[PDB]
Amino acid sequence: TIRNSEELRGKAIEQLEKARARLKKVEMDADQFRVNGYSEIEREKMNLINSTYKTLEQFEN
Amino acid sequence: PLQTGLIAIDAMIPVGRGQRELIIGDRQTGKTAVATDTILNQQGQNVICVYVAIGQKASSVAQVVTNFQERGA
Ligand SMILES: Nc1ncnc2c1ncn2[C@@H]1O[C@H](COP(=O)(O)OP(=O)(O)OP(=O)(O)O)[C@@H](O)[C@H]1O
Ligand SMILES: [Mg+2]
Repeated sequence: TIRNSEELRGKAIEQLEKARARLKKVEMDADQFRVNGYSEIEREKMNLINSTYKTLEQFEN
Repeated sequence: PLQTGLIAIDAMIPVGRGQRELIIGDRQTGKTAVATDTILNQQGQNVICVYVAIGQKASSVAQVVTNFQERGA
């Protein structure tokens, strides 16, 4: 009986802590992903405007 | 190779330079879109494209030309 509860508690805490550590890491991945996405969106917006200005100029031609 | 950018064509029905592939379908089945896509896709492949529009509606031909122009094709 003693060897069981301890193992459960050992294993259990290794697992809660591990799960929350993973949460942190993701909190990290997402955090990273959000920054990348934001930059990509800005560039894409830039894409649209730039290319449409090119299209304008061609229309003027 | 003559690339269409259509994975269904360029994997299973490949079209090569000097070839004649027919695009056959019903009305409004997507035939023009496939052909037009091919011409739009030769943007930097250094080929010349001709689009003969036999008997096609004047507005429709104009629409195709406008689409090509917007793309820079
Ligand atoms: N890969 C595709 N994905 C989504 N829609 C498509 C695709 N290819 C064609 N279409 C749509 O199908 C519609 C009819 O296509 P399209 O006019 O190109 O075919 P069509 O056979 O030339 O018709 P028509 O007989 O009127 O000339 C178009 O509005 C087009 O947007
Ligand atoms: Mg058509």
